Order: sequence, then structure tokens, then C-alpha cells
Amino acid sequence: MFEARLVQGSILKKVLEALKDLINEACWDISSSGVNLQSMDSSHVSLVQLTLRSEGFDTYRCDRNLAMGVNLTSMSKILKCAGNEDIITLRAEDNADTLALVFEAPNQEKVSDYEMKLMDLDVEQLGIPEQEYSCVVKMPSGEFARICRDLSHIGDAVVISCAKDGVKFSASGELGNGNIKLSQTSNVDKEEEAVTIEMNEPVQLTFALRYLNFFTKATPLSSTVTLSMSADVPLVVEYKIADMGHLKYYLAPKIEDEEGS
Amino acid sequence: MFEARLVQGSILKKVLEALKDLINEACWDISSSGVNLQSMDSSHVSLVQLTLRSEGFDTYRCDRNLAMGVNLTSMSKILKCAGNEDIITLRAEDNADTLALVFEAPNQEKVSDYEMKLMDLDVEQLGIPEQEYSCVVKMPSGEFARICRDLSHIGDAVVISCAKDGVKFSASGELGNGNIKLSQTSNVDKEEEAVTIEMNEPVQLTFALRYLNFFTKATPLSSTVTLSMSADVPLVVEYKIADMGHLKYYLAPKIEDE
Amino acid sequence: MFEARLVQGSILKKVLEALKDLINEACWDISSSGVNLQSMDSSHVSLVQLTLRSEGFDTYRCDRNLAMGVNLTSMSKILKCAGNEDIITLRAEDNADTLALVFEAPNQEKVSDYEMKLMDLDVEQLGIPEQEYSCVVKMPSGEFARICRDLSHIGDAVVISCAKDGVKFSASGELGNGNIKLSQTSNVDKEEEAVTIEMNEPVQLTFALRYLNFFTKATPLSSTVTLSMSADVPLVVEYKIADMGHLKYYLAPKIEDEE
Amino acid sequence: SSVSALKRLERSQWTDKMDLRFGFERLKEPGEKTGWLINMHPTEILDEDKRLGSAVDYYFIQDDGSRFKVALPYKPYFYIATRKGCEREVSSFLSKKFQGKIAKVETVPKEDLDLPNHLVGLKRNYIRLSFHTVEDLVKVRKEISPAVKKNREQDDQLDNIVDMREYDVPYHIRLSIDLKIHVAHWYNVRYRGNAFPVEITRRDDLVERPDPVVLAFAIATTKLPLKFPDAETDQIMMISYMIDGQGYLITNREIVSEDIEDFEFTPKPEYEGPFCVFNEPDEAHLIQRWFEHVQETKPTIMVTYNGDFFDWPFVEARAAVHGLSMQQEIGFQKDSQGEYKAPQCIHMDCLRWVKRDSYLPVGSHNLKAAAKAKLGYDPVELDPEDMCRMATEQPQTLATYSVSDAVATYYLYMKYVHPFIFALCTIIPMEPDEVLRKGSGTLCEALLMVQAFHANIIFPNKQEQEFNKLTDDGHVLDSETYVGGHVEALESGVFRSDIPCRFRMNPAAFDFLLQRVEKTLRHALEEEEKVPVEQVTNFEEVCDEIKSKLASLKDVPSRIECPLIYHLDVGAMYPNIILTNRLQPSAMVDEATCAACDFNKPGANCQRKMAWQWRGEFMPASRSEYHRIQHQLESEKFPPLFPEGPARAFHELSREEQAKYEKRRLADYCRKAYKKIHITKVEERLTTICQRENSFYVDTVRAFRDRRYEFKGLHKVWKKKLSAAVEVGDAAEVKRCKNMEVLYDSLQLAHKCILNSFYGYVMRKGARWYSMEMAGIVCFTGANIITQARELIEQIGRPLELDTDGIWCVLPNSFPENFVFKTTNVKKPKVTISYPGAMLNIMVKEGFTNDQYQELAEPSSLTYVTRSENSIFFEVDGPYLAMILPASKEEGKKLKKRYAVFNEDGSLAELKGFEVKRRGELQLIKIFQSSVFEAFLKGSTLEEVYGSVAKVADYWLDVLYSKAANMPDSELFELISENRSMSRKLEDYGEQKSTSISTAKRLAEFLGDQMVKDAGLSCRYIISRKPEGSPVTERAIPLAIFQAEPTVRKHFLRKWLKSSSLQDFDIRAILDWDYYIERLGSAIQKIITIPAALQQVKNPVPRVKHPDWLHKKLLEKNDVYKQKKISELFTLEGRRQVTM
DNA sequence: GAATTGGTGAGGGTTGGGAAGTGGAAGG
DNA sequence: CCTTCCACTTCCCAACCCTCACCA
Ligand SMILES: Nc1ncnc2c1ncn2[C@H]1CC[C@@H](COP(=O)(O)OP(=O)(O)OP(=O)(O)O)O1
Ligand code: SF4
Repeated sequence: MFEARLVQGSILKKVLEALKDLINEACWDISSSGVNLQSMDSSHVSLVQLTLRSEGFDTYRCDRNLAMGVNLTSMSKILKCAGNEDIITLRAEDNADTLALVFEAPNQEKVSDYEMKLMDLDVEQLGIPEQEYSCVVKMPSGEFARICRDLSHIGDAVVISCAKDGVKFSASGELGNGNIKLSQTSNVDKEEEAVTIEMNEPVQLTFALRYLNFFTKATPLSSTVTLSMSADVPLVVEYKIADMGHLKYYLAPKIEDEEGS
Repeated sequence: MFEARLVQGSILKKVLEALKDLINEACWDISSSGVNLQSMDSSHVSLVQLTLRSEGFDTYRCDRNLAMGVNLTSMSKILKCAGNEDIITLRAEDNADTLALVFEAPNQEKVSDYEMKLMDLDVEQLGIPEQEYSCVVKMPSGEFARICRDLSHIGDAVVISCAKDGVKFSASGELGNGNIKLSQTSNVDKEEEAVTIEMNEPVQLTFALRYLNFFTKATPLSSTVTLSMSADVPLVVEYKIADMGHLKYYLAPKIEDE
Repeated sequence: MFEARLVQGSILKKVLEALKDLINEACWDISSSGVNLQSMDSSHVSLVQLTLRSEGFDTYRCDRNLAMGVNLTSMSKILKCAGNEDIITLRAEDNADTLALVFEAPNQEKVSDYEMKLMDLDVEQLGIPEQEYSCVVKMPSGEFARICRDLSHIGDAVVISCAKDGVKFSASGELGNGNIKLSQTSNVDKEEEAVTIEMNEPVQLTFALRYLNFFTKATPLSSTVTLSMSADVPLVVEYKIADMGHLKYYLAPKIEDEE
Repeated sequence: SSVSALKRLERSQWTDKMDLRFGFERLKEPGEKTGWLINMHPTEILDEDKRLGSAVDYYFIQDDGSRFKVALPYKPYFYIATRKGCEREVSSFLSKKFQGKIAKVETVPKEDLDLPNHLVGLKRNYIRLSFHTVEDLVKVRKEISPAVKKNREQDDQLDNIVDMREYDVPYHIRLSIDLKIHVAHWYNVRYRGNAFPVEITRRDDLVERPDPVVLAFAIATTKLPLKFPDAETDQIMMISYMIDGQGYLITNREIVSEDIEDFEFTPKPEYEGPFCVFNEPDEAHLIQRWFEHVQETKPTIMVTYNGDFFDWPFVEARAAVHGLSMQQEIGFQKDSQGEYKAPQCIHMDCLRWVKRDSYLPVGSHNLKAAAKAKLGYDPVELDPEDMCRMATEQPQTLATYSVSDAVATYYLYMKYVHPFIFALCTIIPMEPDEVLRKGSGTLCEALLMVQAFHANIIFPNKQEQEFNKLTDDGHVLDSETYVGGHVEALESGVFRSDIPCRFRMNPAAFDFLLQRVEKTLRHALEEEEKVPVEQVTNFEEVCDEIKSKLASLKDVPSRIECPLIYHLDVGAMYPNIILTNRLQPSAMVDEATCAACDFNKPGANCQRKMAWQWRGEFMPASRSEYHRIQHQLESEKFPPLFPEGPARAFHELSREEQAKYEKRRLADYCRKAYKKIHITKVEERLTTICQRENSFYVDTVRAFRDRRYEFKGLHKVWKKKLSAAVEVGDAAEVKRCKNMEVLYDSLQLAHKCILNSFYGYVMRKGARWYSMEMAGIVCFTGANIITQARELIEQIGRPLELDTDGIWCVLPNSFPENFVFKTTNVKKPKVTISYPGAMLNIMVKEGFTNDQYQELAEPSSLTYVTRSENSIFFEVDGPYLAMILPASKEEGKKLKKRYAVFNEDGSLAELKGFEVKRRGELQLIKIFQSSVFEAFLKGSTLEEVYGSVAKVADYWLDVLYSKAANMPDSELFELISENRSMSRKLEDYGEQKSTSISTAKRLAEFLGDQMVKDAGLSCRYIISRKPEGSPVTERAIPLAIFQAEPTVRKHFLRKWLKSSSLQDFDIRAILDWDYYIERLGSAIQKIITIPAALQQVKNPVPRVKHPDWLHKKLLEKNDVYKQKKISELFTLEGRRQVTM
């Protein structure tokens, strides 16, 4: 069997609400180490990864490693019935026909239970660079979400430039241009609010904003985000769930014709 | 000639919108003892009853019994214009075919003054038969509202079962069946929080959830709501309107062929 | 060169939220006296006039008067990108085809810079007439907004009547008819809530509610509204915008002569 | 009784005097003669007791112009069937019951197709009941029908009656069938004296028809300005008419200002049109003169173009004003159906033909259009507003017009209608009035009844109609249907043989063809031409040039070539499929009937199986909810049928009311209780056809098809002669042969409608032989054939359109095309084949051909011989110079059923579905389309192909943006107008909102119900700006107000523009110009610009925006940065699937 | 009583569901 | 006294129904 309990369903709710837009279905990797999810959007431009360590759950059992397919928008329906502070329980049995969910009010005044029907899927696995990235920045998550939303109004694609003096987002369209610039926080007010740049050497790249507007739905998970970038290779964004683990997106850049020359 | 005055005018607004969408038009019944109303949804699945006691009004003059047809959309689009603390006057002539509505603002500097045409209806009318409700429940309103809203995404019919240990709501559908339990509580912080069942024998029945998604719109009238049931008998939903009256919805259960 | 600075950037945000429905493309003009805009609406039913005095800006340079064609529908979407507390700076060079808008968060940890292309427009306008109108009414704007919404629910048009005791509105339509009066306040408790009237001669006029129900879009811009009305002249609806500016809508009455 | 008998005798006498006044003497004295049967009517006459009895008056004409009548009495009848063995009891009961009301009862054995095991030849007894008159049948059936009905509802001696049949066949349609009496034949007639019936019998010896006298007439009236005329206020100005090629005119000299004199009017050297003229001093004298001249010339056929609408009611009322009873003097009376009919002569209206048979668009049902198209000349122009002034100021112009309408009506009647109708009457039992008027389904039921009677088959009763039948899953069905013809539109843009086109080709396709070329040519020569391969010399010459060109393709598939535009369709597709499968409406069966059949034996090949797609729509309500709502209605009370009546209970509603109320209740319930009011479902079904069942229907289709094919062959021959005369350059011979070509084309087209009706009839409401499956199978096989032809052609080349029958395609320039063969028989000296047809045809032959067709060899031995048959053949059309297709504005939607095609000569060949053809679409759209298609012909390269059209279509945008600055003030009233029209009374559209209803209500305010009152109202309107933001239906301003008086116009415009202060009331101010600009933009986008971006060319029209989605996808194409896939930066580790 | 069939374009109105924006009251 | 969450209202698009007339 698989069985787990989580004291605060708002975490799993905010996760499903962040996956819902970008990927239609995925199959969970369940193991004694915890749960992981990886899947690729139907256009293969971008790739989702999630890690939820077993040590974050209130109780955990996984008698054998398991995988099972879920249509995420259907799960994003049922989990809308979990209350904002309800405690949540998941159970599955090795035929994987159905996933049981139970929600309990903080006072056990009420009990709610559901049977999510599971499905069969085929999916491919991608490799992981594990390189260092020539630039990394850490940032308030709401400020990055604001930058994405506003510049997305100006145009479909963003240019990133990072240099030791500061980082820049830029975009253009028939209206004209937008530029937004960030700098090192001079003295830390609190570690969540500071912006910090670390780098080897400067980097410049471009990306389709359409996927960033699906990434920023992570904002209610944490006040913090990390961006990692290196020349001519995918951009990586990371959000972290204090006890549970991490959610990361990988986005392939656009490259020039000059290699065609 | 009829006239009545009510200081807590929002009572009229809320009770009107809890019908605004559900019933196209109805005939209001007026007597010295109060104002009364029965109507059915044009589907003829459900019956609406409203009563306001004349004792509860700020003023009440009624020289003879009267009945008057109105289409509720016309009243609703007017009563939108009343502020929630405005004192509301209804004035009508049995001699004529219009209803006058006057809103007095408690700042005593704003007044508003509307007239609308009645409708020419007459209707065939009976009282509800009294029944020994083998099951009844009192609930806080928000719990019932959330139950019906949540279950509406799982499916389009509810199966309810209850006994003195609790009431269970359950539903089934292609996206997955599920349940909610409200076990009978024994202690409460306040009577507004109490759930309370009373029973002669257990009951279970099936209801059309997309109608309870209308009956829920009475929630802002009252902190609490009452349900009553018996086998092969319509379910009653009842709300109490302050001290001055009550509003009730009667709906038949879905017939099962077997 | 032209450049200007505004710390109350939210006021400039909310001005364009008002203008965008009445005119989608218009020409601003800039002068040593301040910034002005005026036009007919696209339907040519009504006329709008707005100015903000240069004394209202936190710094201001205007070496020559200039006029800038701008698409309000686009510039509104640009200004949606500023935060409400952000300082707004505008600049353009006299030869330039481009207007620069720069927003500073007071932390200075973030700056955002936007370039927009102007467009080359020429505009028909005349110097606005004014008179000492026989009636003037001052009101809390939220009340007038609710009144216009309520009458727009019932029907097409309102008749507006002023008297020494109070100001009165009435309208009728297919479902019914409706009348409202606000009395003059007997003794003002606080100035934001006082309803007050000037009344030289009785006036009554008819107006089509569509255009009042647009003019009300400025409601977030100022807590009190003023109505200036007289026989044989357009109604003026006027909002005053802090120190530096004002917004005037001019609307001609509905005409009964057809009888 | 006596009152009815005396009234019938009175009218029978009156009619006998009426026709005797026209010279149709009754054959009172014994004798023997011959004549041609021109008309008939049913009648009652007095028998040897002078009891009334029913009879038919047959009207004959002799070759010398003498004419006569015979009344033939015949006793109508119908059949009943009893329960087992009850026939003697039932017949004795019936014969005692209605003594003196019934004529005879008798027992007849007949075969009924539905009977179990009937192929053996088993048959069952019926009792015929026959009556002294139809009036007693009409009574007595009502004594029986409720009893047999209640017996059926469950299933005295009357209960032993189990069913009744044929009780509603029209009396004379019984007679013409039963005696094999038919119109337009020469007959002996013999009267022996009253001791015997009259004999009528055909003689086939005589070919030539008589030449009966025929009159056509037309009229014109005074009228009020800007409104219709009416019969009270207005008086006839002139009447023009022709008899047998001599023309006549009558004019009211009191209104017409000068004397009119004879003149001659000649549209063509063949239409000589001599017109005599008479001048009369008053309307009463004009009427009297016309009545007298008709009483003199005594025509037998009379004709009018749309007569029942205006001419007869108007002239009747003008006669009644002067007390002249037209019903007495002429004999025309308005029948119950609103149709003017007479006892002694035939009234034929050409518009009842053109509407039904011409295959003109509704755009051309105007006399001037139908004449201009068929006759090739223009009748002359007038406005109804000017006639009164022109007749006052310059009479001869109205005389010329009214004469021209006569000439057109007469010659149009003679050439097209006379041969076609009188030919068809030879085989349909009905009178010429009835055959012309009746609907196409009933004619075909008559032909089928003729054949069924000869087959001695008792008919089934009409199909009774179910309401609210349930699906087996319990849902109430809204609708049932079979999936129709397949349609797809694969390509877009432009094709011309003049310029290269890219191709790609599968190299195994050419190998598949080349491996069979010989068989393809052998089959194509032997079956299609019927010239055997032995009778031809050089079969081996062509085969090597084919094989060499196919190999040349196989070795180089990928190429750039000019296209060959060809169209490939299947002639008479659905008839031919019916024949080839031997489909018959009676022949579909289940296993349960085959379980009884003695031929249900191992090794049999009697049953064929074919597949079709059923479609249904049903409401979501459960069976339980519907049944409960029925129970709930048990308490309901309903208003009476009339205000004074008592209120009805729910059970006092009829079924036809109850079903509608239950539908309304269940629909309103579901609108709340479920999200979706209607669910649509499609299902594959297979149905079994018996191949042995009686062939009468299929043989009928065979005969009528062959009748069409005779004319089709004649058309082909005359086209060949035309082509020869064209190459020789003999313009007089071309002109003659073109006349022949047009005539025979029109004849075979007219036959097409009634031929195809054999397919649709099988579904028609109430039809006797009704079954849905045969209506499905012939659609689905017609989808299969064209799908597989799409597969095969798509490998060689590029399909461009696929409608129900036939592909349009482009083929590579090197393809085999035509070959010529030399025969050894002078009957067919040279033979020509084109390879595309043979290639497709063999594909059809291999799969589709029937190998189960059976025919009875020996009626006495029940022995059937198997055969094989195929009648399905493709035939080529083309090649064509240019082809163009439009494209839809919505991304990825394929805009079907619109294109233009051009002849090699550089002139329009086909042009389909556009506003230029539709009746009354916006005139600006018509002119834009017409010019741009003419522009696509021009230019030499695909850049110039579009660049040409841009320079034209810019003209109209320039006009709109100029506000038509220089356009004449009247010219706008044409250019900007829609001309839409209505099918129903405004009182019936009622509450619904749209521009047509809105402008009709707009007319009620200005001119009142005199316009509104009746169907066929037409509108002209513009949509106006001033009530800004009012939804579009509420801005419709009719041109009537621009035509009204200034003060009335200004009043109504003030009333509707809500404008007090406007000085310049003017369409140019009032037009909502940008509505028209966006209408033109959303037209031109569909024809030039989107067809350009889909053909990889720069934007052809600067001024018109591309749609947003297109502009985005084009811009993403066109920049230097490319979106890599993530799979190109990170390695793929493997593929996994997960399953439960 | 008398009455062929199904597919699709174009223009217009109605309905319902989701996203975004503002205000209140609730929580700390 | 300040900040966040929830409810309610407003705005926009997609989907479905009405007609007439040509195409098979
Ligand atoms: N009036 C009608 N009624 C019923 N079905 C009809 C029909 N008109 C067409 N059909 C259905 C059934 C036939 C099918 C195709 O009609 P084509 O015009 O392509 O005529 P085809 O039979 O091929 O003869 P061709 O004209 O080529 O000589 O459309
Ligand atoms: S198809 Fe064959 S088995 Fe069926 S009824 Fe006809 S002959 Fe008999």
C-alpha cells in the first residue's frame, strides 16, 4: 500500500494549482524516499520537476515503490473541496484502481472522503545536466511574478541579461519596449526580502514569456525564488517548500541562425 | 387601500432575491393578519411559500383582503436601489393596478420614490398538507451551502441518509464518488453553531442538486436552516425571517423505478 | 527637452482609466503652464476637458510647447505596469518619436523603463465656453454614482430639477417610474458628506443616462462631484483633482422640442 | 339528401351547358369514331333508374378540330381484410347492413409484399366493397374506420374486420389506372347505345399529335404610388394575349390617351409576333370584348405567368364590379386551394414549372430572368411606379411592354413546357392541371401505384406518424436522421495550367498502375464503349506509350509541373447505386422474416448486408422523469378550443397537442435540471437486403433513368456536332446546333428532379412505401466511393474539392490523358478514351461491383439465375484553364462549397455558392466578387496573379473611404441595398428579433397592414448609425422612407434617429459606413489575403488587417531566433509506460 | 387534407462560465 | 490599528439557436 498524512492541505492544494495549467496528466513516482513527479509539456519546450520528501509528512508508509497516472485538472477539482486549514490523508492499494483521499477539519467536527479514479499513461524521461550555472539570483517571488506579468503584457518574449553590476529583463513589441532592472540589496532587512546575485561571468538569453506566466503560479508556495542561467543552455527556476522539498521548471532557450551560417 | 412600513428594509431585499431567479411571477396575498405568497416554479417540481406577519411591520394598514400579481424581476431591479438601512414603504390601492415603493434614508436627507405596474394573474391554490416529519434537522446555513456547492462539482444528484447519530451526504459520478458526514454533536460554543437532528425513524432520499443550488440563496436571511423529510414526501427547507415571518421550499424526491 | 516627475503616480493611472472609454486615440499637449487634453468623444455626443498644472509636478522642464498623438487604449495598458506607490517620470526630446516612462520603487531596488512610440495626429478643438450657471450642486460622488446606476437600471433618461429645499431626479420606463430627492444639509457635521445647492432660478432638464454613466468613471479620482446646470446650455459635470488639476465633461441636454 | 342531389344535378347540368357552349358536344347517339384524349374530370350521371352514379367525362379532340365528350360510369371501391375464415359472415353482415348504399362485394386473391414467405407465391383473400357513388363510400368508411382502428389498437361481426386498404385513392386516379386510360394517345371510341357501356381503346398506329388551340394572356393595372394596387380602387389599362401565334391587344382608350394600332414585334427570326389591336371605350367594354373573343376562339389550353396570384382575382373582381359573372361567362372559378380551374379547358401556369423543374436559382424565378436564360433575350424594362404616367404621356411604351410579356409567355410555354409536360402525362394517370401542380413525391407515388397495380400488389396504407418515441436507453428522442453526403475542401488558393506547381508523388503508385495498364484499357473499351477489343486494330500501339510515360514518372516522382485541371464525377449516382445493389424500399428485412423463408438454406446467396450511420438527438431527461411528468399532467386543466367552450382536461387534449405540451414541459425542466438540452449520438448499423423480392420499384427506376439517358445521348451528339461546326467556323450552323444543345440540356435537366425524387420519396412523411435504411445506405456507399477516389488521387496529385459526387483535381502535365482507337466497324469508326476515367472506373469495378444480383428465370419452377452487374461509371470533364478557391477567416476551418472555374477559351465555366447567385445579398458584395474573379484570370506569375486582384479590389475600398464622394445620389440606393424577402406572415414571426421582422414592423407604422397582410413581403433597408450602441436589429431603416414625402420622411427619421436638430437628413449622413467597410473587409479577406498567406506570399492588400492569429503565426515564422525543443538540449533517457 | 432528402454559409441574439477588481470583516 | 482572505460584482468570449437559399 501507499499511505500518507499531511497536517496542512494548503501545500498540496498550492502544488496542484501550480501544476494544473502547464501539464494535463502525469504519473507519480512513489518510493520510501518520498514522492517525485517529472513531466514535459505537450509542446516539449519546458519540463516540470517536483520533490516531496517523506520526512515532511506527519506519517508515511510505502510498502513497495509505485507509479500511477493522474489527470491533474480532475485532481485540481476534488482538492478544491479541502478546506484551507484541513488536514489531509491519502491512501492507495497496489492494484492502483483508485486513490482514496480523506480530509478532516482541525477539530474533527467533520469528515470528507473521495475516490479519485486513476488512469494509464506513457511518458519519456529526460537527463539532467547537474552543471554549475554561470549566474544565479535569489529573489522575492512576488516581485518576479510582477515582472513576468507586466512584461508579458508588453510582448511574448523576454530577454534576460545578468552582469556583476545588476540584472535586467527586457522585451519589445509594436508599442515599443520595456526594461526592468534589479540590483543587489545593500543590507539585508530579512532573508526572504533580499535580492542576491552570485555569478562567475555574465549571461544573456531569451525565452518565451508564455511559460513564465505558467511558472509564477508557484508564488503562493514561497516568498522566495531562485533563477539559474548559463550560456546557450536551459534556464532553471526553483521554488522551495520549507519541509517538503522543491518544485523546479526547466525552459529551453531560443538560439540564433548564426550556427546555420 | 393598503400601506405598510418596515424599518429593517433589507429583509424585503434578501427575501426577494432568494426568489428573483427561481420563479417568473407570482400573486401576493394581503390581509389584515399579514402578507402571504404561494407559487410554483414553472417546472412544477418545487413549491415556494412565504409569509410575513403584519405584527412585525413598523406600520400596517389593510382595510380589505387583496391579491396582486407581480413579476419578481421588476421588483428586484427596483429594490436594488434601496440601501440596506433604508426604511421601506409599500403602498397600494385595491382601486388600482400599481404598487408604490418609498425608501427613506436614515440620514433623513435622501428619499426615493418608485412606482411599478402590477401583472394580471390568477392561480389555483392549495395549502400544504400537514405531515408527521419522520426526520428533521437544524443546521447552520454555511455548512449546508458549502455541502451543496462542493457536491455540485462531483455530480448532479445527492443521496442523503440520516439517523440520530448523524446525517451523511453522498454522491457518485464519472469523476469519482464521495461523502460528507455530519455526526450529531453533543456540545457547542454557541447555539448558532449547533447541528441538531430529530428522528422517528431513519430516512434516505435523493434530491436534484441543481435545485438546492437555488434554495441555498436564502442563506443570507438566517444563521440557521431547518430540513424536514419523510419517505415518499417532499423535503421541506425552512428559513425564519427575523421575528416577522418564514420562507419555505417544498421539493419532491426523485422517483426510482424499482 | 520635456521631462516631468510625479510622486502621486496613482492619480495619473486613474486619469487614463477615465479617459480611455470616451476617446481611444487623442493628442496630449504640453506647455510651460502645464499638461492639457481636450476632445470630443468618438461618437461626437459629448466633450471632455482636462488639465494638470505644471506647479503640481515634483520637477518639470518644458523648453517648448509640444503635442503628442497617443493611443489611450495602449498607454493605459502601459500604465497598468506601474505600482501605485511608484514614482513616475516622463520625458521626450523635441525631435523624438518616442516617449519614455520610468517608474521607481521608493526602495530604488527596482526600476522599470518603458518606451512607447508616438503617432502623428492633428486634432480639431475650440476654446471651451463658460457661464455663471443658474444652478450648481455639490455632492459626495459615491451618491451620484449610485443614483445614476439606479436610474440606468429603470430606463433611458433622467429629468433633473433643482429647488431651494433640495435637488430632485426622476425617470420612467417600461416597468415603472421613480423619483428621488436629496435635501440640503441642515448643519454640516463633516464636509465630505454635505450636499449643498446654489439656486438662482428653477431649472429642469433632461439627460440621457449613458453619458452620465460614463462620466462617473472618474469617481475614484475625487471624493466630491459638482454639477453645473442652466437652461439653454450644456450641463457641465466637474471633478477637481487634488491641487493641480480638474476634469470637466460637457454634455448637451436631451431635447423635447420634437413635440 | 335531396338538397345535395338536386345541387349536384344542377351543377352537372350547368357544366354541361358551359362546355356545350364551347362546342364539346356529348356523344348522345350510337356510333364509332377516333380522337385524341386531351382532358378529363369526374362527374355523376343518371343510370337506367335515373339513380345518380359517378362517372368521368373524357374530353377528346379530332384532327379536323371537332371535339366531343364521353361520360364513362365506374363504381369506386376499396378493400377490407378479415380475421381467419370470417369472409362469408362479414360480407353477409355488410350486405344486409348498408342495403341500397353499396353496389357490390366480392372476394379477390392478391399478393401483399409484407406477407411471410411470400416469395413462394402465396397470396391472401381480400373483400372489395364498391358503391353506386363515391358519396356513399365517403360516408360508409366512417362507419367502419373507428371499429377496425380499435381492433388494431387491441391487435359483432364488424370486429372480425381486421383491416381496410386503398380507401383514400382519388377516384379518377383509380379509374385511369384500372382501365389503362392515359392522356395524349389516339383512341377508338364506340358507343353501342345505352344497353352497353362506352368503349375507349388506344390505337398505336398513329404518331402525330393534333395541334390544340392555346391562348396566353397578360394584364397591367393602375395603382397607388409606392403601394400595391387593389381590386377596389384600380382599373385595368390594357390586356394583351396571343392565340396560336396570332397576337391581340385591348386598351382602355379613356385612360390611354391615343388610339393604338396593329404592330409587329420580333425578338428572334423564329418569334415573329404579329399583333392585332382593338380599342375599347370603357373597362366594361374591354372586359366584354375579351369575354366575347374567348367565347369565339374557344381555346382549350389557357396560360398565364403566375396567374393565381394576381391576374385572375383582379380581373374577376373588376368583372364583378360591372356585374359580369366570370364564373358563368368564362367558367373559371377559384377552387378551394385558391387555384383558378375550369371544367372545359386546362389552365397552365409557367411559374409552377419554373419553380419545380427548371433548376434555375430562386434568384431567377422572375419571368425576365427565366426568359433571358432559357430564351436568350431580354424582355423589356418598366417600373410599376411609372406605368400610369407612361401610359398617359406615351402609350406605345406600355403597349410594347405588355405585348412583350405576351410574346415571352407564349413562346416559353410552347418550346419547353408543351413537349415536357405532355410527354410526362403519357405515363402519369393525372390530368395536365394535376400533373403540373402536384408535388414531386406524389407523382412518383402515382407511377409506383401504376406498376404495383400491374403487378397486382395491394397497396399499404399511408405511414402513420409516431410522436415522442423512446430510445431503448429510455431518453425521449428529439430527432432521427441518416448521415448525409461527405464533403471536404483539402486545398486553397489558385491553380492554373499556365504556371508551374510543386508536386510530390509516391513511387509505388506508378508501379501499381503500370502493372495493370492493359487490363484498365481492356475493361474501359469493352464495358464503356461496348466495342470489343477484337474489333480494333492498334491496341498495342497505345499501351507502350502509356507504359513509357508511366515509367518516366516512376523514375522521377518529385518534380515541378504545370497542372491539368480535371473533374471526375459519377453520372446519376444515386439511381445507379440503387440499381446496382438492387435496393428497394420493400426489400430490407430482419432475421425474423428470413427465419420463415423457405429459401433460407445453406449455400444460398439471397441476403446482402450493408452498413450505414444512424444519427439521433435526444433530451437528457430520464425515462423516470418523463413518465412522472406524464403522471403529473393528469391533474392539469386546459383552455377550450374557443373562448366560449368549457375548459378541457389533460385527457381531452389530442395526441398532437399532448405531445407538444409534454415536449415543452420536459425541455423547460431539463434547462434547469441538466446543463445540456440536447445530446447528439452517431451509431454504426448494418442492414440486410433481400435480392429476390419483387423488382417493381427498381424496374421503375430503370425505366425512368433510361428515359433520361435517351435525352442525355442526344445532347452528347449535338455537342459533338457543335464542336465540329465551331472548328469549321460556320456561325449559322453553330447557332442552330447551340439551339438544339440548350433545348436537350433543359429537357434532361427537367427529368433529373423527378428521377432523383425516387431516392428522397422513401423518407417522405406518410409515404406508402417508407423505410429509412434505404435512404442511409445510398448516402454511405456514396461516401465510400468518393473517399477511396480521394485516397487514390492524393498519391498522384492534389485534390482541390470533394463534394457528394465528384472530385476536382490537378494532375501532372506528363500524365497519359487521351488516346484514340481505330475500329473495324463503320458504326463506330473512331473511339476515344481518356485514362483518368478508366483508372478510377476499374477501381470502382473491383470493389463495389455486385456479385449477388439474382433474377427469376422461370415463373413456374421458382428457379433464379445469378448474374453480375455494375452500372456505376465515372466520366471525365475538362480540362479547364483556371481554378480558384476561397478560404475561411477562422483558423483551420475549411470553407467548403465555394469556387470559380474557367474554360480553356478564357470564359467563365462554373461559379458557385457566392452572393452573386443568392437572391438579394448585398449588392456591393456581388459586384466586388464578380470583378475579382474576372481579375484572377489575368497575370502571368503567382506574384502577379494576386497583384492583379489587389489593384481591382482596392477600387471598392477607395470608394468606401471616399464616402462615394462622386457617386450619383441615386446610385447609392442601388449599391448599398440588401433586398431580402420573407417566407411567412409577420403576425407569425411575432416576437423574434432580426432585421427582416424589424423592417416589416417599420413598414407597419408607415403604411399599415396592407403591406404586412400576406406572405412574400420584400424589404430594402440600410443600417444606420445615429442611435449609437443600439443593437444592430434596432437600426434598420427602409428605403421606403427615402421614397416617402419630405414631411413624412423627416417625421419618421426624427421618430427613429431620435434626432431633433438635424437639418441635413441624408442617407450619406445616416449610413453606418463602418458596417459596410467591415462587411467588405470580411469579404475581401476571404478571397485575396488569407488565400495569399496560405500560399507563402507577402501581404497582397496593405489596407486590410490580417487576423490576429495569422499575424502571430506569420511573425513567429519570420525572425532570426528559433525555439529549440528541450529534447535537443537534454538527452532522452528512455520511454516508460504506467498501467494499473 | 396535402407534403422528396441532408449539408453548409452568413449574419445576429441569447446564455453561462471564467477572470479580474474592489470592499469588508476578521485575524493578529 | 494594520494586513489578509473571502465574497460579491463586472467584463469578455464561446457555444448554440433562428432564418433564407444555394449545393449535392
Ligand atoms: N433534388 C434532389 N432530391 C434528392 N436527392 C438529390 C437531389 N439532388 C441531388 N440529390 C442527391 C442524390 C444524387 C446526388 C448527386 O446529385 P448530382 O447533381 O451530382 O447529380 P447525379 O445524380 O450525379 O447526376 P448528374 O447531374 O451528374 O447527371 O445528390
Ligand atoms: S433475403 Fe433470402 S432468406 Fe431473407 S426473405 Fe429474401 S429470400 Fe428469404
